[PDB]
Parts: sequence; structure tokens; C-alpha cells
Amino acid sequence: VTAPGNEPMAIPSDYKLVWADEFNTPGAPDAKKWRYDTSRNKEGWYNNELQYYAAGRPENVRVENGNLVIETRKERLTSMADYGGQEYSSGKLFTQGLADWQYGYVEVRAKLACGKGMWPAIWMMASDGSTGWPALGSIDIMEMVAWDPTTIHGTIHTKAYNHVIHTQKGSRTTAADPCGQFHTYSLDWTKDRMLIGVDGHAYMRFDNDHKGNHDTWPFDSPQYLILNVAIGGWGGQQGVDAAAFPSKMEVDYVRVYQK
Ligand SMILES: OC[C@H]1O[C@@H](O[C@H]2[C@H](O)[C@@H](O)[C@H](O[C@@H]3[C@@H](O)[C@@H](O)O[C@H](CO)[C@H]3O)O[C@@H]2CO)[C@H](O)[C@@H](O)[C@@H]1O
Ligand SMILES: [Ca+2]
Repeated sequence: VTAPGNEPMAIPSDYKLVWADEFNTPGAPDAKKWRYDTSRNKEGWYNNELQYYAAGRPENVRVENGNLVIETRKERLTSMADYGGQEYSSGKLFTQGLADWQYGYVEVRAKLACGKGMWPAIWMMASDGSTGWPALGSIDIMEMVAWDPTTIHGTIHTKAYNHVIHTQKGSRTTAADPCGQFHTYSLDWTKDRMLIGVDGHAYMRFDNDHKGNHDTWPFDSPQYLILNVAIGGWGGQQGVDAAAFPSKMEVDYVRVYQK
């Protein structure tokens, strides 16, 4: 644990709900709120990931019964022009180009995708990617790898602090049946620090050292929100279980609060 936290977190009294997807409207996700990422479908995604991210394909991404569903399936989508030879299909939505925020309280109420192989993530990257990943800054509000399906990881990545050179600032907790019941995964982002939590408890704290160094604190610029279920890489440490497909993360809501 490299960024330990141990404090309550709650939507601050002086914050307003400024953006939300309650996923009230069945069908396609709202195009004013999400776009699909197909950027590396043909090439293969990073982290040696095994999924194809299917755009506009209800089998992988749909709003149903108040939830965003992101669903992994074992299938080869060979009719897709950007098909990259993948054994699996999944979904990746982001608010890139639609919505971002500089500081704020983010609350995502979600049931995760389980099964050896599955790697559900709720995270943020900076709107200004001029510095690239990992320099731009990225916030992992929730990662789980389903070989360890009760363990919730909360992580930040910057130039100084990132997985590529094993200096990432993160922590972990556990949650009851995270693929069978809903938890709130939460980020409290101020100019001074980040808390990352489950259910109103921060297990993760990263402070702005206030040195004005982009390397250690790139978090004074807007960030957009990302929802996906990756397959393989970190999620594939105890292999990929054919039997576990299909597997789905249900997102009840995304709610963003600001001063
Ligand atoms: O490898 C260099 C390329 O990185 C691309 O950035 C990726 C990065 O490679 C990848 O490892 C990273 O993965 C993320 C996880 O490690 C963790 O942060 O949680 C995220 C949710 O699981 C997960 O996807 O993502 C980076 C951004 O996609 C650069 O985009 C590319 O320009 C560069 O050459
Ligand atoms: Ca809902």
C-alpha cells in the first residue's frame, strides 16, 4: 500500500451535483454523456489486454433497468471493420469530449464483472493529453481484477508515480460480493489531495506536495471519466475462464459534485 487512507468521505455540504448519468433512459448510452473508445481495437489494447471494445453494440454496452451494462462475451466480432483478432468483446465508454471536471466529488454506484480474466475499471484521465500517459495524470477510482474479486484498488498515475516504473500511488480495501451487490466507488478531488473510497470510507489518500511539479501533481486540470471491463493483462493472472462469460458491470449512476 503506497498511498494509504483511513478517513470518511462524503459529498461535501457546499458541493452541487453538476453532472450525472442516472442511466434512466433504456437503450444506447446517452451520446451527450458518453463516447465509445475504438482507438486500439484493430491493434490490440494496452496491458496485453484481450478484449475488442464494441461501439454502439447493445450486447456489450446498454442502459437497462436503471443501469449502464458493460458486458464481456466470448465471441469473435469478425464482421467489424476494426476487429483486431480478439477472442472477447467488451465495452469502454468515456466522457472525453462531452464532460470533464477540475476537482470535485465523483460517486459511481456499481456492481462489478466477475470471472477469472475480468478487469472492470472506473477511472479518469486528463482532458489535456499533450504530456501523454502517464504524465497527463490518471485516477483509478475503482479497479478490480476478478481472480481477486473482493479486492478494490484505488490508484493515481503521474510521470513520477505510475505502474510502468512501479511507483504508482495506490491502496486497496475489500467489499462484500462486489459482483452481486452495489457499492459506491468514490473520489474526493481537491487542489490539496485525493481520497478514493468505497461506501463512504477512504482507503486511499494521495496529497498534493504543493511543489508545483506536474510530475507529482498533474491534478490542477480537468479530467474525464472512463468505464470499461478489460479482459486479460492484470485481470488474467489466474487465466481467463470461458465459463465466466458473459460477465457484466452494472453502473446505477455516475454523479459529479463541485463547489
Ligand atoms: O505503453 C505506452 C502507451 O501508453 C498508453 O497509455 C496506457 C498504458 O499503456 C496502459 O498501461 C494504461 O492502463 C491502465 C491501467 O494501468 C490502470 O491505470 O487502470 C486503467 C484502468 O484499468 C488501465 O487502462 O492505460 C494508459 C492509457 O490508455 C498511452 O495512451 C500511449 O500513448 C502510450 O504510447
Ligand atoms: Ca440508475
